[PDB]
Amino acid sequence: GKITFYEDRGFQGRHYECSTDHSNLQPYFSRCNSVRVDSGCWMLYEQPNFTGCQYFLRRGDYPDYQQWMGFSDSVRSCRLIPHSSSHRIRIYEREDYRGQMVEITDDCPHLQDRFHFSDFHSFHVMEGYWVLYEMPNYRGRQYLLRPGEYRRYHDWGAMNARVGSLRRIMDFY
Repeated sequence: GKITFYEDRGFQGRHYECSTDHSNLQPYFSRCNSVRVDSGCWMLYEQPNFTGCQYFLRRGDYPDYQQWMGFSDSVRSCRLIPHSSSHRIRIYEREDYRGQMVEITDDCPHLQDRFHFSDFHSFHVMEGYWVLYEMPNYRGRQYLLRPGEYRRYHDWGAMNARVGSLRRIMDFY
């Protein structure tokens, strides 16, 4: 997989070509205003060691940080997300998996409208990587969900319990 980050918008300035996970990109550029995803699915992180804001990037050219819904021009770590052949997630109503629950294998642009209940506080990712969004239609803050368990919002890096949409990381093309 390959990605290149540029310090200036419109693919200008100092840049860095990258093919792997990086817990700290500060040594190669101090800001990111544009990116070129040649191949792969990447999760950009605002701070080192995969913390702060998260941004999902699929192959394409991103002229401005706003094209990847960035809150700023900060990108300090990154993950090359693995290809998954299937996707399955269990959504619980209460934290710690308590309460009502639904199971899904498709994308959900609007969670609280689609199911028989509208409080979602814990997740159990069975297969695949997903992007949880704060607002319907894949808008707002983003949180990478990898296979595994998330009992409270604190587990998926969220500073808050807001969720409105969900999508399977798959591929752009």
